This record gives sequence, C-alpha cells and structure tokens, in this order.
Amino acid sequence: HMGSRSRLLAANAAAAAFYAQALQSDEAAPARQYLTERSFDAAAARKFGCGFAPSGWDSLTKHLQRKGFEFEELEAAGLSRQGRHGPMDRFHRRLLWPIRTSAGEVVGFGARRLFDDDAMEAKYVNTPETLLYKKSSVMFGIDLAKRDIAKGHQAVVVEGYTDVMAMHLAGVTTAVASCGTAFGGEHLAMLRRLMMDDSFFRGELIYVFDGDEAGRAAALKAFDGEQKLAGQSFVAVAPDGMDPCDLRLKCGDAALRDLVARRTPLFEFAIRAAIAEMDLDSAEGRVAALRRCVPMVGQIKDPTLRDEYARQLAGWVGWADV
Amino acid sequence: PHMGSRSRLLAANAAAAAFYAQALQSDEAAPARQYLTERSFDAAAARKFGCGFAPSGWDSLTKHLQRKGFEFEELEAAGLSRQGRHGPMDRFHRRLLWPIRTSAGEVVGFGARRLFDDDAMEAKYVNTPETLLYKKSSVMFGIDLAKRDIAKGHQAVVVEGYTDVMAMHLAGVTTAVASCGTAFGGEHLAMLRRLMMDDSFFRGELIYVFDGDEAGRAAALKAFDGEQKLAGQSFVAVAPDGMDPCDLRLKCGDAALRDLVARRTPLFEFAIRAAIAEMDLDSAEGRVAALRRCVPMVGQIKDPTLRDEYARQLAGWVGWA
DNA sequence: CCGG
Repeated sequence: HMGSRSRLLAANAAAAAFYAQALQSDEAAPARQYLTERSFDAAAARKFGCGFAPSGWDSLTKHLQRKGFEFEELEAAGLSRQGRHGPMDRFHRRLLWPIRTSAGEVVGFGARRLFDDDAMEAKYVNTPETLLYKKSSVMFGIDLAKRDIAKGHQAVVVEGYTDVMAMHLAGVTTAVASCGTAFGGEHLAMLRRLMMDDSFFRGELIYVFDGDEAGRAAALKAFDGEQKLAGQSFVAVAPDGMDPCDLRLKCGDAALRDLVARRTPLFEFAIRAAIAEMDLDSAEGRVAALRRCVPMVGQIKDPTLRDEYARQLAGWVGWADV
Repeated sequence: PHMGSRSRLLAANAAAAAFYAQALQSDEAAPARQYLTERSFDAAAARKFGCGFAPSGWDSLTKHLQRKGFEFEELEAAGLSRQGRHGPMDRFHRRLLWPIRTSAGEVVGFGARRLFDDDAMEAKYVNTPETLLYKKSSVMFGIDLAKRDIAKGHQAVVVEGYTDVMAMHLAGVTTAVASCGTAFGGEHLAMLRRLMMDDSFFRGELIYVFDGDEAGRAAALKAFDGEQKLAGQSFVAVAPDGMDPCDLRLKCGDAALRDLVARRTPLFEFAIRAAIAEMDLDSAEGRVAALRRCVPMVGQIKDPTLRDEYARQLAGWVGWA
C-alpha cells in the first residue's frame, strides 16, 4: 500500500477534488474573477477541474491525513512538504489546473499567481519531479484531446493552460500544452504515438504561437535536428500580440477554428518570413533574397520536400509565375 | 559444403555477369547494342545496370565458368546452365541480358530479351528459373540502385519493364523498380513498405506507373479490397497515348518522366474518376447517375477521414452536380 | 538417332 503509484494517484485525486471545492469559497473570489474576466464559465471551470489553493499552512495536508494518507506518501506525490513546525501545503493562494495523464488520472498541478503580496513571486509554479509527475513529458489537455487527435490525425500545441481551455471551448478539441517548460522531444514522442494507425505516423502538428518573434524562433529552429516530423509540422500565428485566449475574447470562437484551419507548413513559414524582411521590388533585393533562402532550402534533408521548396522560390521572390 | 554453396552460386552469377558484359562489345552483339542505343541508352548507361549479351552457340558461358573452376552441378543449381543430350549447355542464347540483383548488389539471376528473328525461344522475355537465390515473386530489377533513395525519399516508383527502370533512373527518378517475369505482388510490395519505413515510423508514397489502362483498371478495381491500409498511401501515374516510360523519354525527353511522377494521382481518386470518365456528365440527369455510382465506391473506403475527403470532392469531379 |  504505502507509497505505491496507485496510492499516490489516489492522493492527487483527493487533492484535486479538495481544490475544486475550494474554488467556491469567499477568499477564492479573485481566482473565479480571473476565469470570468476571460470568458470561462462555471461549466468550463468544472470541465477542466479548476481549483483554488487556499490560504493557511496545511489545509490540504490535514485533509488527506484525516482521510488516511500518511505524510511520507504526500511528499513523494508532491502535494505537501516538510516545514519548520511540521507539514505544510506546496500551493498557496493560487488558481490551480489539475495536470492529468491521457488515462485521466491526476499526476500534478499548475498554479497561477493571483495576489501581489504572495511570497512566491513566480507567475506560474508546478508539482515538482515525482514518480508520477514528469515535467518533460506531461501535457495539459491530453486527457480531453486523446480521442480527437487519434481520430482527427491532428494535434494543436498551444502555450498556456487558458489557451488550451479557449481552444477546447471553441471546438478545437485536439489542443494541448506543455506545463511549466518548453515543448520537447518526449512531448513530441507522446503525441506521435497517439496519431499512429498501423506502423505509420499520420497527421498534423500545428504549433500555435503568440507574438511573431516567438514564431520566428521556432522557424529558425526547424532546420536543426534530423527534421523527423518537419514535413508534417505546421505553424499558425495570431494577429500580432494576441494568443488563443485573447483571440477568443475579441473575435469569438470561430476565429480560433480559422486560425488553426489556415495553418502554414513549418518550412514554408520559415522561408517566406525571411523573404518578408526583404525588398522584392528590384533586381538587387531579388538576388539578395535567393542568396539567403536557397541555403535554407539546401538544409532540408528530405529530397522530396527540398525539391518542392526549390520549385516555389522563384515564385515567391518574383522571378517567375507563381 | 565447398561445392554448391550459396556464396559459391553468387560467385558463378557474378562471373556470368562479367562474362555477359564483355560479350556485349562483340560483333554479333551489334543488334543488342542497337536495341539499347535505338532507345537512347548510351555506353555509360549499359555499364551502370550491367547490361550484357548471351552469345550464340551451346556452352559458351558454361565452358568459361568451368575454366574458372565451377562444377556443372553448381551452374545448374545457379540457373546458369542445363543438361543437354551431348553435354551441358547455356540457359540463355542470342539475347540482351540484364542481371537481376539483391538490394546489396549481388547477382541472383538474369532477364533476357529476344532479339533475333530466328530465335529458338518464342517468348519476348526469359528469366532465370527458381533457384536457391532466385525467387520471382520477391526479386526486383533496379532495387540495388534505388535501395537508398527509396529509404531516404520515402518513395518507390513501380514500373513494368527493365528499360522503364533504366529510363527512370537516367531521368533522375532514382526510386524506380520493376518486377521480373511475373506481375507485382505482395512480397514485392511488403518489401518496399519495409524499406520506406526507414527503420522507423514513416509512411512513404508508393507510385505505380502503367503503360496503358487495363492495368489502371485492374489497380482501380483492387483499390477497395479487404483491409486497405497501404491503399491510402498508394498512387498511380499513366503516360499519354499508351506509351511506356522508356518511349516517353525518347519522344518527350527526361522532363516528362520527372513530372509524370510529380503529377501522379491517389489510387482512390483515380478509381472513382475512372468510373466518372465512363458516364455522360453533359445532361443534369447524367450528373445524378454519376453521383449515385460513386457514393457506393466512397462508401467502401474504411477510413473515416479519407472517405470524408473523397465525399467532399465528389461534387467537383461530377462537374458541380 | 537436336528440343521443344
């Protein structure tokens, strides 16, 4: 019993319920306000398991001790930690999102700052590295998205928790996000796995970015590795400044479906973005353009995909009929 | 053993290929050189694929290989020689040979084309029979060359003939392969599938290239059969006016072949539109009959996503219904 | 007094 995977999963399960309840308190008011300020209702908050870490030292810790859970289990789960005058909660006075497995089991939490006087000055904090929670492989929204990415042959990587919420609410049920860290290799590996039918990868990685420099960072990065999924990788970028949560407030739910639908392939975006910062209106800047982007084509390892982008260069700079 | 082993048999075929290659430069090998040069294959080409000529006579190669030390038991086992009444004799006579190899380049047999008018063998093409090395249902011409580019490019191009593979490779299509003697089956298909995975998780696009249309029909018919997993990744391309890839190169040059490949169609799309091509789209009552023939076909697609993408376009292909 |  003591400290098993199923025991820790039962603790995090108990903790999520407690935090979910705590969202309906008086001191939780600004946590609810954060949600409703960006158009998330009481239905939405319940759908994603949203909760409030209350004030005090050991609200949760005692709650789980009083329903059987020994402290040594709770520290290994990442819920509590050793304080000077005994045990205490990890999370305090913050809006929480339960981070689940694809099976739907809670392994940890993402917590946002609400109050100015909160000692923890970081904007977001997470459950630390545990047996269950692993930063580099865990994803928010994967429980809900699992079915529709396998069916849809499509994943939509977004930055934040509220960005996953806004996408899923707008119909884009394939949206997910990396929790407290950069999107990575074993995140990719996990999503790739679900999109397999037979022994064949099949689908679309759609990376949604906010701010165009953040998109251009992914662009210049696209040519780096073995370019394993590059052919099936795509970029969409919201109207300058915005993110999927904001886009849904200003321009409604349809604007997200279109943003996702009108994604650009990763290499195309990278190349054409470099052409965008050039003068295509003379013979000099036409040559300067090819002089920088033909090398980018040269780096493409798939000869099939390389030849496709070679064909479209003279079109994009201006030297031929598009 | 020492005599009649696998590596010994490969040595016999390797020798045989070297012998037949040399023989292509002979005087009586004029029409065999003519066959190649007539369809735009120069001396550089002929040496790449290892083209050769089987000489006139009875036991030309066999004697040459017996001088090299090979026993008759080995040469018969290799499918190079055979027992005639007054002694051993060659399998091939007075014919342009191409050696057929493994993916690692090891010669396992030959494909021979009829040249002369007074050839004893009536067949247009002859092959090495079933040996320890030569299995007709898994053997493919050009695989040694295409091996790499099929894996990296994630693309194979299946053509009908030897000259079609040659034409494709000279034209820059370095993913072209061909069946030898029999039609393209599952053991060929299942090998290229294995290959295009790239020792990994990759789906590659398999591109069939047909001369006429009965083949395109036969492939269109077979598109919907049983579990149809690799049918989704299969593609078809057909040359205009019923020409093979070799003659498409002769007349319309190397640019046609590369773009024939580029302008290939999905197998399902080809099959559906082939059926639409046999109906009167002029009247509005014809438009409706066409829609009615095709949603049964679209219905037979087992993948939901493909079906939806094919049911989408069905308006456009009917001429707006 | 070959083989196909």
